[PDB]
Amino acid sequence: GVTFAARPQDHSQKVNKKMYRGALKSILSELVRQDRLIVVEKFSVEAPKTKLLAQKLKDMALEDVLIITGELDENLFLAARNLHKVDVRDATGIDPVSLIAFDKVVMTADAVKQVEEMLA
Amino acid sequence: MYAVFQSGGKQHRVSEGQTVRLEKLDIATGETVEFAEVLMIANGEEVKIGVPFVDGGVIKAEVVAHGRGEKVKIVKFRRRKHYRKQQGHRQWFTDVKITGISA
Amino acid sequence: AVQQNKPTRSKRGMRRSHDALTAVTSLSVDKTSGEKHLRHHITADGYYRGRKVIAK
Amino acid sequence: ARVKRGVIARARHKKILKQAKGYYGARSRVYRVAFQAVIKAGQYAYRDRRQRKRQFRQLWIARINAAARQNGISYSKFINGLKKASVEIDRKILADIAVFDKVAFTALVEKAKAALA
Amino acid sequence: METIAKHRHARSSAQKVRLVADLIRGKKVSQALDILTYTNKKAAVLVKKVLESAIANAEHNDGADIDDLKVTKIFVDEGPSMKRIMPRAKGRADRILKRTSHITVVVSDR
Amino acid sequence: MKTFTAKPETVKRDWYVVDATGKTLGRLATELARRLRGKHKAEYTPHVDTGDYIIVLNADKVAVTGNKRTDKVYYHHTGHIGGIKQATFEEMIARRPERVIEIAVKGMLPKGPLGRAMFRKLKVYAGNEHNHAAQQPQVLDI
RNA sequence: CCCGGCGAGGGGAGUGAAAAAGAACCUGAAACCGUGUACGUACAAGCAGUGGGAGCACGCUUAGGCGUGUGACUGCGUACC
RNA sequence: GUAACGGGGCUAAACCAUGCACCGAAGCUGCGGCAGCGACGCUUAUGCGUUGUUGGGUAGGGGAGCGUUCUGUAAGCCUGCGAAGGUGUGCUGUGAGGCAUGCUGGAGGUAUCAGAAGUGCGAAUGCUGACAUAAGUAACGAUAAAGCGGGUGAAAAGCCC
Ligand SMILES: [Mg+2]
Ligand SMILES: [Mg+2]
Ligand SMILES: [Mg+2]
Ligand SMILES: [Mg+2]
Ligand SMILES: [Mg+2]
Ligand SMILES: [Mg+2]
Ligand SMILES: [Mg+2]
Ligand SMILES: [Mg+2]
Ligand SMILES: [Mg+2]
Ligand SMILES: [Mg+2]
Ligand SMILES: [Mg+2]
Ligand SMILES: [Mg+2]
Ligand SMILES: [Mg+2]
Ligand SMILES: [Mg+2]
Ligand SMILES: [Mg+2]
Ligand SMILES: [Mg+2]
Ligand SMILES: [Mg+2]
Ligand SMILES: [Mg+2]
Ligand SMILES: [Mg+2]
Ligand SMILES: [Mg+2]
Ligand SMILES: [Mg+2]
Ligand SMILES: [Mg+2]
Repeated sequence: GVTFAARPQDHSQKVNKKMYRGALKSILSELVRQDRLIVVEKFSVEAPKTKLLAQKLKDMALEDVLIITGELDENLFLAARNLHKVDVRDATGIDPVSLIAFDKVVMTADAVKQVEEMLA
Repeated sequence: MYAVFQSGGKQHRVSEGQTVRLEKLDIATGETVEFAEVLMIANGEEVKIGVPFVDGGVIKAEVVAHGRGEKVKIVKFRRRKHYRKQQGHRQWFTDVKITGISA
Repeated sequence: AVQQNKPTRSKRGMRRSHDALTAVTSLSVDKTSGEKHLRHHITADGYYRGRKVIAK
Repeated sequence: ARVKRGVIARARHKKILKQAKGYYGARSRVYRVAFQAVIKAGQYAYRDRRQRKRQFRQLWIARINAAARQNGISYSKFINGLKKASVEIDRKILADIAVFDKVAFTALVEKAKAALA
Repeated sequence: METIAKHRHARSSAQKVRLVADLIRGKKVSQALDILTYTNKKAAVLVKKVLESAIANAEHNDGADIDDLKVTKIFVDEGPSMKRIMPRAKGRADRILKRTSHITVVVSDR
Repeated sequence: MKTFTAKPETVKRDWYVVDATGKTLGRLATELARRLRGKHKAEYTPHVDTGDYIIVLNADKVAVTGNKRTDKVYYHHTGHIGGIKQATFEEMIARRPERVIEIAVKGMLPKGPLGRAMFRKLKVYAGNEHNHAAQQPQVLDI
């Protein structure tokens, strides 16, 4: 055998809610201080085509970015599932690790309202 | 003619044009140094120190380079007592060429 | 009856030093057959000191 | 995760055997014996770096005593003569002089005589 | 030209074979064959076959004139060992090593 | 800089003659072992034989004090059964008188190869004249 | 194609980028066993080293000797857990 | 086996008393360097200039590091103009170690900062595989016995007649 064999162990830590929310407040403030955050009103496209999405990101001069929405669009999520450097998410489903990892973050203004309401 | 002097807490006999390794000094590379604490000058006829530090005696020397010596090992070991250490050391040296001998 | 330490390569050489082969290098040539053989021993061709035996 | 040990073990063993080249037999070939003799070599190194000073000083004193008795005086009276003549020449340089230039040593002896009497 | 011949997995101890090889290391080929012929051992038989193979390989594949030829290099490395059981008394058993050798003979002219 | 060490292909050795008419054994072998080892030369070196060659003659006429002519006993053992052999001083004088000088010098000299090699430089004879005139020997006074 | 016993095994040719990848087959360490060269050893004793150091043989050059391999001789010196 | 100074050896080289020298250790001092603890000023232990002081150490307490495997950084970097592993050399630091490269090898390795450990072996008459040792030593298995000519065959005391 092994001298001390391994067991299926849960590595789930416990995160305090205020610590989590303060980390997110600080992480977005540091994104703004790094000038890595852009806010617009509308961001969508009415066809499920990665060609159109990549052309729009070229027109916006964007390479490794993070999309967040007010509410979620069928074609927008379909157009960036297959794009590795781009993740499209609802404003509820956020993580600080992907808030760091992607080079710039772009936000719907309704999503900004939902985030600032959700943090308070 | 040869000279005997005191440099690094260690006395040294030298002739004129000889290269001598010594301890570390704060002097630069191309700077000329002097020594007025000479103990002995000799020829067919010699002049030694009676009391130390020869009157007219001076040694002019030129620093050539600085460096660190050959690395040596330090091993400490107590048998049967569960204790051993090891260390390493290199000693800083300055190489000089002895230019001038004067009395 | 058995040892208490392990012997060496050097001891093994010092013991095997004399256990080494000495060749003959002293061969004799038959006059008649024009071949060589051991001294006092016959050829494969039935010759010894010139004269003749079986030569099978 | 599981970690294997071969490369790092081979590195340490190879380093000790590198330090133990030129030793007799298993002292050069076998870790369990070479690792002892390198540590013992460290002990003897740590000792003999001190003992060089004693051994060379008694060599120097032997040569000075020999040359002083050649010039007609003892080592003890000679060193006392140098201390009363206020002479700070050490035994390394005095040994080198007493080998090479005899006449300089003879003059130093004469100064020690004049400082003694 | 150096010309190599060798015998792998010979059924005899390299200790026994080097006793034969130390006779003819450095000698000429004709005297070497004569010494092996009138030396009375199993390894001498084997190394005589190897040496005749070396002669023929040198004569055939490259430079001829056997008369200008000397035994130059010879070395007998040990080979793998067959590990057999020998039944001894009182139920115990002991390992048996049928020790083999790699016989290599290099022959050249000058 | 490196302090001098004598070199055995550079060693200038000399030859000496010691009269041993009536001298003291220990005090003589003192000076003998000194001159043989090379404690008198300023280019002494502890691992190089830097001494000189010494010829001592009239080795039968060495003096000792007290009753050591009678009571001082030289012992040696063979290696055998009870093989201890003793001999007095005058027994060594009658048997072989050079043995006294040779054993005393060998005892004063170190143990080992360099001791035996510098012991080789000691030549002792019982008479007054010798067969070593070709080396130009100088008289040692003591 | 050759030696060898219509063998085992091997030297050439040859395939292949590679045969010191030739079926015991990628890489091929160490123990152990050989071969060649250099140096030392056949009046000299002991944890086999360390420190000093003569000689020998190579490799560098500012050409003074710094570097390596060896270690005659000598002080000290009774392994590890 | 002398064997009751370590020895040689000594009528001083022994003993009593006196003086001046000298040797003699990793102690003390001189030089050059490292670290800790203070105490100081610019300044914030980031450091710099001194200066004082300390630095044998088992069980054992504390503080700081190196190296290996895997995860994120990593669809980035190195790599067939040659990676990991293997063998040598040179350089470097107090240290565990690191760096550059020759040769071998022939397709993978991973900076930096974090993170999780089956994480560092000489030992336990430890376990497994291999390899020496005595050593070419003892033995070759009932002391019922073998000798010769021919044949086969590369070669025959044993096989066949
Ligand atoms: Mg080795
Ligand atoms: Mg002694
Ligand atoms: Mg075949
Ligand atoms: Mg294999
Ligand atoms: Mg293979
Ligand atoms: Mg000899
Ligand atoms: Mg000893
Ligand atoms: Mg242990
Ligand atoms: Mg003093
Ligand atoms: Mg001291
Ligand atoms: Mg101190
Ligand atoms: Mg200091
Ligand atoms: Mg400490
Ligand atoms: Mg890997
Ligand atoms: Mg056992
Ligand atoms: Mg085992
Ligand atoms: Mg036999
Ligand atoms: Mg036996
Ligand atoms: Mg027997
Ligand atoms: Mg038998
Ligand atoms: Mg039988
Ligand atoms: Mg029959």
